[PDB]
Amino acid sequence: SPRIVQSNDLTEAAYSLSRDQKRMLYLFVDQIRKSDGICEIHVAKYAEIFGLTSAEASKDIRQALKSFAGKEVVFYYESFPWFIKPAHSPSRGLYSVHINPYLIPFFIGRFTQFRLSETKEITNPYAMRLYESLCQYRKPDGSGIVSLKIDWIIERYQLPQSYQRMPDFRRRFLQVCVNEINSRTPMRLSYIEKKKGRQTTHIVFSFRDI
DNA sequence: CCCGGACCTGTGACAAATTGCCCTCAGACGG
DNA sequence: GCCGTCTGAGGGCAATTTGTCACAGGTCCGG
Ligand SMILES: [Mg+2]
Ligand SMILES: [Mg+2]
Ligand SMILES: [Mg+2]
Repeated sequence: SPRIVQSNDLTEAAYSLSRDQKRMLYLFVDQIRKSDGICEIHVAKYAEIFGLTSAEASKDIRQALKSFAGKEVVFYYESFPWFIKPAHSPSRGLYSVHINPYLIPFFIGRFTQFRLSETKEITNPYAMRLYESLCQYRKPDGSGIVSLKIDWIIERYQLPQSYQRMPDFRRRFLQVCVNEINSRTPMRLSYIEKKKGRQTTHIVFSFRDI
């Protein structure tokens, strides 16, 4: 199945994308890498890849596509837009998109890689952002360990403002995404909290391969 | 002493958003 | 050349998930 690879600069970039948008982003990165920035997505291919009907596939592409407008990417800083021209459909079931050519060197560079089947059942986009970052530290055999800072998680992933209250951080982001990964990917994940005084400052993730 | 106050935790409520589903009907193709 | 079938571009839904905040209940500090 398709092997996604990406610069660590992208894994650790600041952005806010939906699941549907991240799914499309994986194929653009695949298309570009197998080579101006103009990519294409076929409705019938997307539906087969992610096990959707053609109808719901069409709905997912169209709304994702119109929600890219105004979205920006930050590399730690420097900010760029994803698209420099609106999308358009020359043929029925076919969309043409114009990716910002200045993003190309950030896609292909110190790199991250995973097969698309590892993530295609994840639902929560924050859970995607997390499985990508853990992969950045994975070993050939399949294990790894990493300490991520809470302020850095909140910015890079662009968690919503109320998750600056730690019990909400735990309840609606950390626990759910650890469960999805354990339930929807071939990885088995655990964690522990690092504290300093009364404040919890980092999260230490351990994982192995099933 | 014990207070009011500034931290921290977890849970119950509700609002806002997203999920996979359902229905309609016209376009492109081929037999 | 007409029509039958597969597509996909639209319109919606109720059931769940995600985002937000009041309130109960722990600690330590300092005047
Ligand atoms: Mg959808
Ligand atoms: Mg009680
Ligand atoms: Mg009290």
